[PDB]
Amino acid sequence: VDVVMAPCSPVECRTAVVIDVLRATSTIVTALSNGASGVIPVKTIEEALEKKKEGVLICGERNAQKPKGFNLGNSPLEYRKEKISGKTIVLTTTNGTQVIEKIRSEEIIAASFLNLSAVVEYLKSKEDILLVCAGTNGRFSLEDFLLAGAIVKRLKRNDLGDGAHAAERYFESVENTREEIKKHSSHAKRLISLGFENDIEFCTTEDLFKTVPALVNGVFILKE
Amino acid sequence: VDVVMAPCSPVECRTAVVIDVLRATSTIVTALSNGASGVIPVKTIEEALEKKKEGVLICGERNAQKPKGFNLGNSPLEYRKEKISGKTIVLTTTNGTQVIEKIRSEEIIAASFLNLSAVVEYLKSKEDILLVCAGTNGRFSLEDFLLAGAIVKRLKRNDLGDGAHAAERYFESVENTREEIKKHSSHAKRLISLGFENDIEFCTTEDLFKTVPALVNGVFILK
Repeated sequence: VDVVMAPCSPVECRTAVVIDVLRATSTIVTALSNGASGVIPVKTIEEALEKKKEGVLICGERNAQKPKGFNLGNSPLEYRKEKISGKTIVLTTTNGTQVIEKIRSEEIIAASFLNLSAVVEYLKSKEDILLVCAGTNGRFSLEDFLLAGAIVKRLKRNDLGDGAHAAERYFESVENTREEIKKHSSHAKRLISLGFENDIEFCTTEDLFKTVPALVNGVFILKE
Repeated sequence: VDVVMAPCSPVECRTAVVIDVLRATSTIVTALSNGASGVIPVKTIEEALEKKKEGVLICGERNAQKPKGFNLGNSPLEYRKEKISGKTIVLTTTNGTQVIEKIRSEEIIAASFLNLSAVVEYLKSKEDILLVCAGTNGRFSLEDFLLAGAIVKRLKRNDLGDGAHAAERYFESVENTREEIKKHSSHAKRLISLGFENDIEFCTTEDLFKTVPALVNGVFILK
């Protein structure tokens, strides 16, 4: 129904969709689609390190790179079945849990281009929807806004909030998602500079998965 | 160079432009353009009332309506020269000071469609520009975003941040500003329902003024 970019105060809705396309929600979707038991978003590197135990992998990034002592970084390509099947993923990224903590909703799901059609189908029967973009370092995230616009366009609703309308209009101006993000996203440029251009291509590849991660008691999981 | 909508933490930049089109910055521009000595942003109604004294007018809104005890509301049409010329305007709006507090910049100006061209001309020689949209009650503000996009398109810089690129593309999709806002801005629709339709038309009128309000040590003035 509406889109918010990096909210500052608690946002209320019935159905919330978390978007951190350049990797975070793409990592969440990829990990769960490849067998991970669950993905637990955590705020700091320190607390992430305190959660080490058998069957658990400490993952994430800061400055887009894997922190010292961690198992995996925040590149979705690292989350292969042979590496994370049956494991619980403790994930801490730059946006920590900033977005999640401000969401006051009955349901919270994770979206990326990777599972876009599944997300759209799930949302068609939902009311009071808020697409919550995490943003980049508290700034506007082009890739998050683009995914939000793609979703809005396909929900075909008529009660669009300012954010949803702006996102849809922006989406309509895009000729090619991949090219658009590589050329105009600041975070995408940072990722490319660090050798992660492959991540941008993977993260913008639509529908490689048909899953819809749900946040249940602080853990993103797959459920019926 | 970039656009931010209702920032949460302090944003640092060399040059900042505050945007609260539906009234706040339109009121600030209108007031100074009509003779006001300055416009002082104030946080609470309690504080605004205390500053009452000869030569000062207490103005602002809460729920878009003029608070009890106040001289003027937040309708730019109220700031006529015959009423405010030479007086200091104490202005408190819903989240006015909260937004200004997030701007870590030595150079802060206010913009509206009312002084669009003057603002663009002012920014021509400016580097590291951040257009700060106030937003409405924590939500995205279409009218602020549209003005930001209009400014970005006029500057034609070779370095746009994510927000500026999105705002520019959005601006390019709009054929008519007044109709776009009346049809798609939740806040504009609320204002219309409260009887402020004239404000929507006035605030989206381009270049009625050629002034550029500057926040100088807590007070918006015309250098």
